[PDB]
Amino acid sequence: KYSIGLDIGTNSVGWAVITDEYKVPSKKFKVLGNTDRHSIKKNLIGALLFDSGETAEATRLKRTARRRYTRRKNRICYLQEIFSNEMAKVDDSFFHRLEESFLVEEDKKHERHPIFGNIVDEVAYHEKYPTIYHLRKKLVDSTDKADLRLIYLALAHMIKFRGHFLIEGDLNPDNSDVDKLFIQLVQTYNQLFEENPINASGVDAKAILSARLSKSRRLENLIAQLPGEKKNGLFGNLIALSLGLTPNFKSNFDLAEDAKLQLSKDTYDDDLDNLLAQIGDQYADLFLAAKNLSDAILLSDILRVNTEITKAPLSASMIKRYDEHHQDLTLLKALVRQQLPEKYKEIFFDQSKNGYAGYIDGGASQEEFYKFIKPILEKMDTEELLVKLNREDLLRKQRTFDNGSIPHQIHLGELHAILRRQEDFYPFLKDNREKIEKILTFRIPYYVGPLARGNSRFAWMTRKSEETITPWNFEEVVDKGASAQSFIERMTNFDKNLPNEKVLPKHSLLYEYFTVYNELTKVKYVTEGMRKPAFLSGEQKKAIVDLLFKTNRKVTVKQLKEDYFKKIECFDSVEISGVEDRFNASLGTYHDLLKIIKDKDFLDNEENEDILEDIVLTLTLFEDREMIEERLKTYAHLFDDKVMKQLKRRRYTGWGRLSRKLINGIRDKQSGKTILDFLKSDGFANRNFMQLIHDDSLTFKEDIQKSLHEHIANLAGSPAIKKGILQTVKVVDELVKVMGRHKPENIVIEMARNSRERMKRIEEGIKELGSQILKEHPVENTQLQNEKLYLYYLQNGRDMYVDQELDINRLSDYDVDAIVPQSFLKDDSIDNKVLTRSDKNRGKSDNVPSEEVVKKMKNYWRQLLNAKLITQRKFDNLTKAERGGLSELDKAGFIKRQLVETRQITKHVAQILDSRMNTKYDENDKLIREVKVITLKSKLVSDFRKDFQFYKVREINNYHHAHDAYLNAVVGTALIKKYPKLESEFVYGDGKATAKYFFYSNIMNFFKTEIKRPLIETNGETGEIVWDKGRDFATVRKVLSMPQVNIVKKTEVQTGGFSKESILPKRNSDKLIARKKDWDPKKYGGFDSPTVAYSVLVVAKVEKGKSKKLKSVKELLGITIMERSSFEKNPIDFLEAKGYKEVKKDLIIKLPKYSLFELENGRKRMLASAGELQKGNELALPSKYVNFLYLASHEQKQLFVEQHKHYLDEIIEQISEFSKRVILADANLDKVLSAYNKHRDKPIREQAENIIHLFTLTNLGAPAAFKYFDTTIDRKRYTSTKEVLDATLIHQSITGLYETRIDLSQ
RNA sequence: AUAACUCAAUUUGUAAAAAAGUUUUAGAGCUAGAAAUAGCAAGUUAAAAUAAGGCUAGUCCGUUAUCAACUUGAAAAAGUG
DNA sequence: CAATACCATTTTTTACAAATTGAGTTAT
DNA sequence: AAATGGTATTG
Ligand SMILES: [Mg+2]
Ligand SMILES: [Mg+2]
Ligand SMILES: [Mg+2]
Ligand SMILES: [Mg+2]
Ligand SMILES: [Mg+2]
Ligand SMILES: [Mg+2]
Ligand SMILES: [Mg+2]
Ligand SMILES: [Mg+2]
Repeated sequence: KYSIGLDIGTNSVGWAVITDEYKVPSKKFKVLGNTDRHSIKKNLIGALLFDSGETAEATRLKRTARRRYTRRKNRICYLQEIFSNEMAKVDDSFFHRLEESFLVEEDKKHERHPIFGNIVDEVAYHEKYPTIYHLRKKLVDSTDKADLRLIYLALAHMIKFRGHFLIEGDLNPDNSDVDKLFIQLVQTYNQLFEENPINASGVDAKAILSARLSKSRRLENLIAQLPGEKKNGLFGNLIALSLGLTPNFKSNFDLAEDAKLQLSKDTYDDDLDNLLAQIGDQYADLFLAAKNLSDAILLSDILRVNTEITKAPLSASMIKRYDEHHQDLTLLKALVRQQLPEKYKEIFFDQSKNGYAGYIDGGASQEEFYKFIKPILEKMDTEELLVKLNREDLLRKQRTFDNGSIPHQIHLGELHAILRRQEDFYPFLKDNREKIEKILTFRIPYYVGPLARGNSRFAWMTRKSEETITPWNFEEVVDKGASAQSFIERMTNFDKNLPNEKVLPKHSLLYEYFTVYNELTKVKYVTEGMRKPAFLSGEQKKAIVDLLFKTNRKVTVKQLKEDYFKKIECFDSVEISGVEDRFNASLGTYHDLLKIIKDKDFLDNEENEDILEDIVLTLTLFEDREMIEERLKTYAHLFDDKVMKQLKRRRYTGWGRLSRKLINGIRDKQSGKTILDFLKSDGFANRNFMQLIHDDSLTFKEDIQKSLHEHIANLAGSPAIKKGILQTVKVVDELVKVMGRHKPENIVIEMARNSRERMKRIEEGIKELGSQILKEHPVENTQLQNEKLYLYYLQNGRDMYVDQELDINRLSDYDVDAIVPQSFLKDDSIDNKVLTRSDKNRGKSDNVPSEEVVKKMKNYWRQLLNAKLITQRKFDNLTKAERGGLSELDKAGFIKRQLVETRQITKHVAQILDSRMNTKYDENDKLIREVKVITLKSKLVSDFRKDFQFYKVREINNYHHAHDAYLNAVVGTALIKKYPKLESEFVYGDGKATAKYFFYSNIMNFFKTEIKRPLIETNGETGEIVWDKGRDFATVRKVLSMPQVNIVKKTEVQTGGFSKESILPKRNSDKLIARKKDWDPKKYGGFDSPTVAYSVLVVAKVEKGKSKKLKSVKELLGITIMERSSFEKNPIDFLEAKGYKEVKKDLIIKLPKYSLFELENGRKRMLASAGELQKGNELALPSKYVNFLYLASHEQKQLFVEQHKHYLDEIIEQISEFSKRVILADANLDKVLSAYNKHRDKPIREQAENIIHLFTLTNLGAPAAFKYFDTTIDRKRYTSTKEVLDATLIHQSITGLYETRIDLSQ
């Protein structure tokens, strides 16, 4: 009887029900409630609308940040508990004053000066120590006994802001010997190159290298002090290495292979090992010198002070910042006095200007302040202040955005210094030095997670003992090993074939043997003599493995031929059938280990298999080297200490697909052979793992054969689309219920298809490329949003097809070409797009860029690939012409993929639907598919609309969502009716190329009468009518023109953050929300703008006047998210606390956002809040006006446009009727009318597009601004909810077919 | 359509960390002059909170998912035209 | 009252697993 | 990254 059409989107699910003749039924539905209507007729077409589903990301960030805050607090508490007793003797209430420092004097228990308790001592303190860093340095360097409170302040300041943990081990600053070290590097280099020596030259290496410029700049200056020495040269590269940069050494050493070294990267020792093996170890001392120079210079950006003077170079550098700020401030003030005293007031007094006053007291940033005074500085006569400005070193504060560079090791250094200094005077500091250091030091390992005790959904850590966990007892109380193990294993896949078995490490030796053999097994070969291509035998395979795979990292086909087939079988020439260029599989771990253990015979020994598998397992499972070592301790007797040291560092990540038991555990009953045995040797049939697993003769297969919401949430994809999936399932259920619990014949489903990342991509790709184009043409992140500019930079300001430069001022003349033409592949991304001055230079139009273009441009594309400026996909598409380009079969494939859905998520949807609809099995125990789920791509219905002029304009209303579903149902049912053999492609469940091409390219022709075709379209085998050109189109037009369509906005309780996060200053307003229980916002300030979880109808009585008369009230109260739980626990008490009395509890109506209300003339409003409403109506514009608008915005149709210009006036008339009846924004409507009146002279096209603009005035939901032409219309908002309180509440089903209407008269 | 491998791009989810920002308080402003109001002097730092808070009391948890109305359920969801 | 203009926490690092897309080899 | 509901201020 009926089929269902569905359109699944991120914010919408369109739905429709059709009959055998493509009609949508109209049914009478019962209306519940206290209203007049007992029923309403509804057409069975509509669309569900809903706010986007959100990722769990923001929540994760908030949660983790929370944990950070509490843990920092705990650090401070530990510190205070250590200091407690000895502080009690010095100061009774010090810590108390510290914790109540936020309180106003009126609220304080103790006196207002935190540190010392009186004015004189406090002022004295601040006079002696203007910044905390002054106190830090003094406490580090001095020898005098210090006040315990000052000591605490220093220690606490270092602990509260400890710095990062990105560098392992410890640092011990030594800026002292940079000159001697640089001279030493130059020395050893000159030794190694006796022929040509570099002159030390009195080059102030210290100044240039520790200067506050970027690494690269300092390099340039350094080699600028060097004659005949280029930055790309050997020594230049070495200097770059010492600077913490990543240089490449291959061009210096004639190496074909890349040799890039970065001292910070953990692979440095090994990369350098390989380089030295390639070039000779007489170059080792050179790199040693580079490293030695690197250590003394490592933290030059941070320290800025000679390490001789102090043991606190950081705090000293901060003190420097302070002093320079001071001096330059005195100077600047003096200057402005002398030369521009008129602007002095704006600079040093006005907080709102971005001056120095706005800088210090206002919310102006260092950048904004700098930008403010740049012109002031340069216009005056000041020359050095600009230098400081360009250095970003003008008037610096100590607490800045760029202090994230600071590693915890330096704060640790100062901490330890202070501790050593004052432990001489305070014994408890001596006894507790290690604890305190460990407070700053300790960090919960990421592989351990939250230190929970059975109440954290997120935690996995296991306890070695039942103590409360502290930083000092962590190793003893927490089972770190089992915790890391859990960290990885709670996420890792189990073998699907053997669900109880863990998957092997990807770099497992066994797994790679399995992969290499699984690949080798299907390799065939032919020679001149033999009569057919032959498999490799067991013997031959072991030969190839032992000789090639166990000697060469990768094994090429050429190596197979020459090194095996030629050398061992005396074949001068041979053909290979199973492998391409080189074997994909490789025994990489075998060679890694071989480099480490140095004992091939140990590896080849079968008895060491378990041990090796355990070692690789340990290497994969853990990455904490300290634990890896402990894991390997058993095998310490097997190899030397150096070998163990090397084995620690070898680390693997990733897990395979299969288990050890599958590969080498299960044995075939008849054979007694494992899978791997069959891969090694299977005689005549060289059977695959796939074959092995499905072979009825073998016993492997049989040995193996041993909630909707959860299911949807478990799928892979955006949560936004998952929301749509759940919604569409529920819609289907309700539709089936509507149709008397009869299942549909068919269900047709369709599914819908920055700047910082771009700037990063370009910066890296260019730096790697070595291009100056960023320096020549500076960009900003928001400029790259332009496609042509982004491309331009991705191609290094070059033509992609022609090997010539492009112009940044001529992009409008240039073309964006699709690499594989749009007709075949609907790809709009950068992976398929290219900037060239003209697309003709691509070559042919019907294909991949031509062979000439490939030949001429290939290497450039290689460079772009290596700089990551183009991906591999893009490259391989660019270069396809040297593989014959696009084959006709590929063309056909692209065409059928244009209309046949391959997306996995949609297949999941189709499967969910199919499994819900078909639940019965026949007498043969096979599924009875009563309902056919059909999946269509958007192109079918889009093309159908264009061809037969069923035009779509999204902005008019939300009806198009439903219309698309209707057309989906129609077109789908028609398609399967006409071509039942196509069931395999479009329906869920279980020469020629040109033919396929034409076929799929012309599949939708049966709808047309002339392209000639009969008026009636029927299916040959059954003769059943599929289409009737004489009436079915008319029916479609009737359906699309149907005025009433069930568009339902999903009512939703608002969730998430309580309010805006901003912490506002104190203000006299009841809107201000306390940040803490005792913190009155009139005194302390706080939060603002809370989010309404849901409104609530209250009818009750409230006091009025001094005498507290009981007046009667009916009103909407917004229950905020923060208030929610309290309101649910006991609503009566909550409402009574709000000031309501005699609350009629039974009349309480929960009103979530988007609640629907009908009023006077069909006029509707949706609940936006407790104090604002949204538009609740859909403007049903006649199809003539929609089609006319489509044609006018974008020859017979042109003359149709010119013939029907009166349609504009009729459309605006429609809009006006609508607005006056429903929108009620007279002023805005008058501005619309006026604006249209002024622009009647303008071209019809423009006027039409701008008429399209006019519809947001009439659109459903939140009011929004729009421009008619140059006239901007501000939104008319609905700032009151009074009328709704006497309106009619409409409770809607998911389809909106069932309604309960409540006349809110009470 | 499925399975393993290779190369790459992407998406989702989790953990451990860092630097700012903000808000109050503390950094005795000063001479004049009744008084606003002038003139100058100043400014870089710190403490504390950073979802209100919760019981399960852990160096744990608090912003995702899910939600018509009536009847039933704890809850999912069911039962109703 | 309701017309109106302004506002909205930001940024960084490390470690990890799973899908999926889509170009290839081999198979059910 | 909008955009759209809160807020103070004005009209
Ligand atoms: Mg659609
Ligand atoms: Mg807290
Ligand atoms: Mg600050
Ligand atoms: Mg290959
Ligand atoms: Mg590992
Ligand atoms: Mg939610
Ligand atoms: Mg701060
Ligand atoms: Mg509803």
